[PDB]
Amino acid sequence: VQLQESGPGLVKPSGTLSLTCAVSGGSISSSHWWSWVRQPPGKGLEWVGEISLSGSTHYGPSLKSRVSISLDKSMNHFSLRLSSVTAADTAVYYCARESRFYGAYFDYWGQGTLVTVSSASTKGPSVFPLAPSSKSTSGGTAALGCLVKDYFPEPVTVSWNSGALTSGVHTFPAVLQSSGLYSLSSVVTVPSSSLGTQTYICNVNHKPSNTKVDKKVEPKSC
Amino acid sequence: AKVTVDTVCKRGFLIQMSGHLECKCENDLVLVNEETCEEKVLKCDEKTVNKPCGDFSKCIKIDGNPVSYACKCNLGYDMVNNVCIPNECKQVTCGNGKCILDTSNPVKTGVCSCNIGKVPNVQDQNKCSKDGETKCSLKCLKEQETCKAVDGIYKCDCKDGFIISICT
Amino acid sequence: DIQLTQSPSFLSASVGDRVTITCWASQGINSYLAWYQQKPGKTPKLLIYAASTLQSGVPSRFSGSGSGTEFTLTISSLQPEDFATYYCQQLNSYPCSFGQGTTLEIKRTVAAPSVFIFPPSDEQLKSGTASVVCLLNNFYPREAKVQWKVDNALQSGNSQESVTEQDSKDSTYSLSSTLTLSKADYEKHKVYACEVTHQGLSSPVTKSFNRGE
Repeated sequence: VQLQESGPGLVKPSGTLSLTCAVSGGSISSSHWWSWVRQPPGKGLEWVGEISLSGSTHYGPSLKSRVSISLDKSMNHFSLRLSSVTAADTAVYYCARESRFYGAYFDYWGQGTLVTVSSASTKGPSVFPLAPSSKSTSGGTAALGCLVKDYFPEPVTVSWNSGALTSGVHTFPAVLQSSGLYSLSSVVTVPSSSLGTQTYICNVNHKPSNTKVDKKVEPKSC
Repeated sequence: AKVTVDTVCKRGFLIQMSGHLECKCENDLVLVNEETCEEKVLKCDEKTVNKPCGDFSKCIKIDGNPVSYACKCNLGYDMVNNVCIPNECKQVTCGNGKCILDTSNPVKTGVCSCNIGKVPNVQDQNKCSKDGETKCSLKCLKEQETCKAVDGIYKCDCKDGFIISICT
Repeated sequence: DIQLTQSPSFLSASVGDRVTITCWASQGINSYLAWYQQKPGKTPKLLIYAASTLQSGVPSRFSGSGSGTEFTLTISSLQPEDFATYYCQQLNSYPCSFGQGTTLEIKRTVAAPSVFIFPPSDEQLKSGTASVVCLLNNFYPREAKVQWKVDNALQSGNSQESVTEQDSKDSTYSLSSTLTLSKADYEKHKVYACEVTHQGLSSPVTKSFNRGE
């Protein structure tokens, strides 16, 4: 059984947040209760609400009359709707299956999707190479990377060689620049002997702008 | 409500497991509630709507064109392995035991109740795999019956020196 | 409603150590307390329900205890991959609530960072901005001082840092410090230096380059 959230990652202030949780590899009727949980950036887990297969809903009192949850048994999904959103609603939203066996808890969760509340426009990133050189070599190991600069909103997904290269990769958390745009770097350490044989491409993917950029990092001999 | 040692099972009898008591129906009767058994209808039609078609299930009219009639579990239950069990017990496996309700909290939750000789095992997802003794609480007030362990459950049965309607 | 409070908020222990997290409930919830493990920015994972019942697929080094308003989560032998934020959760009565979370850092021996520096790409300079990236790789502890010097002049307000989460294998950190200048300001100077102070370094280390080489 797989849980997968989806929906717009950018909502203007006072707009309506709308997300849908698709259940696959199993029926949504495997459990009678399903919930939404959110996590604002750097804060803890917050229970947003819950729905049963019979349509009974319970919500977090903090959200008042702004929150609603629906379920579609035929479509094997259930949804979340939050109105009159502010920056305080910027959070990663998880969906969870509820189990009520010796308590009431969440045994299966989704990937989690981020929704940023902001009036800023969507902007795809610029990708610049962090070329390896003598100034990025220690031992037999060389460090190379990609600078992902000036994008909004979060997140971007960075892979190397279309996911074929994972060991040694460090994708740093994005920093919010003074311009209001995010920026991060993804670095990878590889054997410096392979810099002539193996090509290294970072695949930068920004789903809010539907932009995917592939930057080949050329090795410097200086 | 909750079945106790003083519950009068109408057309049934009391049984005890590790964590609860419940009424067991006679013959081929089915439970209409926790302490009442009735005959089971074999075909759901307009003449058998609201009559029992199984444990905690009755015939109901289903909307649509054309309308239909089917054996549907009562409110709070769903069909799992051809039996109506509480919603809280849906994905629950207890092993040599049954999944029952804990109703002592505002949020009802499912727990395991085990055959005599076992108790829930915290080292095994609370399944009925841990050895543990259960004292029988049944009042077998018939002058010729006592509490006996029959097929893993406690039940008032004929004493060690009698057999079968009075135990003689 | 029922509020959950965890103690401590942050915890640092070594591989093989026994750690105990405490969760307090504002009112009794019997044994119906759950525990979750969450790696940074990752899906929470159910560890324990019913205060002490271990969920299937969870290593036996995790255990729980408690009933009423006081509960404990215990990891008997800390492993490097056990670093995370741990949350308790109850739904004995609406609304559902969580603790504020306990973050568990893996403590290890001091490891000095490997310092690399990256000049701005020629492709970025064409856009009028220059980003100089200094990289601190695989070190412990997290505390580190990274200063930018431009012709040995200390910079201020034009750099941002980013630190990775702890590595699940060697429990080290990696840090990137990015100095941002305009193309004109960048081409106004020669030596761009990254200075790194850390407990694993007997003296501050400097990684630098000459602009244009």
